[PDB]
Formats: sequence, C-alpha cells, structure tokens
Amino acid sequence: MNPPPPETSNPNKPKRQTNQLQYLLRVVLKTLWKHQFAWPFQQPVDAVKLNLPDYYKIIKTPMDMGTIKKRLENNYYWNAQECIQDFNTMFTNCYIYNKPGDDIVLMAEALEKLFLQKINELPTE
Ligand SMILES: O=c1cc(-c2ccc(O)c(O)c2)oc2c(O)c(O)ccc12
Repeated sequence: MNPPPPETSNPNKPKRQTNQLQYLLRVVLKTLWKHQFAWPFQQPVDAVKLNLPDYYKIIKTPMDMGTIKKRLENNYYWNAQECIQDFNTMFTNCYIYNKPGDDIVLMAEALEKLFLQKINELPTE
C-alpha cells in the first residue's frame, strides 16, 4: 500500500530562491533527468504497481526526483543544501531497500557519481 507522497508545498514553511537552487533545477536535476538510468527515480515508488509491498515498511523517508523537481519549481527549499539532502536521501533509500550488485543499485551508483560531479562546483551568490 502507498503512503501519500512527500509534500511539494507547505504554506507556513519559508521559501527562498538562490542562484544555487536555480542551478540545481536548470542544470543538475534537468541533466540527471535525461540519463539512461534516471527512469526509476522520476516519480515516487509505487509499491502496488511495482509489487514491492515491503518498500514503505523499510523506507520511512521516501524521496524521488519528481518530488525534488516540484519542490524546486515551487521555491520550496530554503537553500541548496536542503535540496542536496533530498538527492542524498533518494540515493541512500535505494541502497537501503536493496543490496549491492542489484540492477537498480548500479543505476543509483551511476547517478550519484554524476550528481556529485555536477554539485562539486556551484555558482556563487
Ligand atoms: O529501490 C527500488 C527497488 C526496486 C526493485 C524492483 C524489483 C525488484 O525485484 C527489486 O528487488 C527491487 O525497484 C525500484 C523502482 O522500479 C523505482 O522506480 C525506484 C526504486 C526502486
């Protein structure tokens, strides 16, 4: 069964736009999105569709790039570090739910390397 997906708006949470957050959307997310391994990570895990009834029994902080994209578009984040933490949660969820050597883990490992490559240098404010 599926829990509600992570929020992408929250009226009482303070919003912010920075050069780094704009970069995280325009270059980091939108480039990763096009990678041949991006497809599993473009939407919340649908445990009913994918037949993973234990996914949310194991993963208590779900995250995916579709949620991240919507948060960036909505200026949901205060700073770039908050957004980077969501990417890191997404990758670690994959490693936690699975095991070394699985096809999905190989995909996450490749995407994490590309992600780190792109966040190594960010614009200045
Ligand atoms: O973490 C994941 C794990 C799996 C997965 C699927 C079938 C299996 O037999 C298995 O052992 C693991 O599938 C995913 C997926 O399809 C996504 O879109 C995003 C994340 C995952």
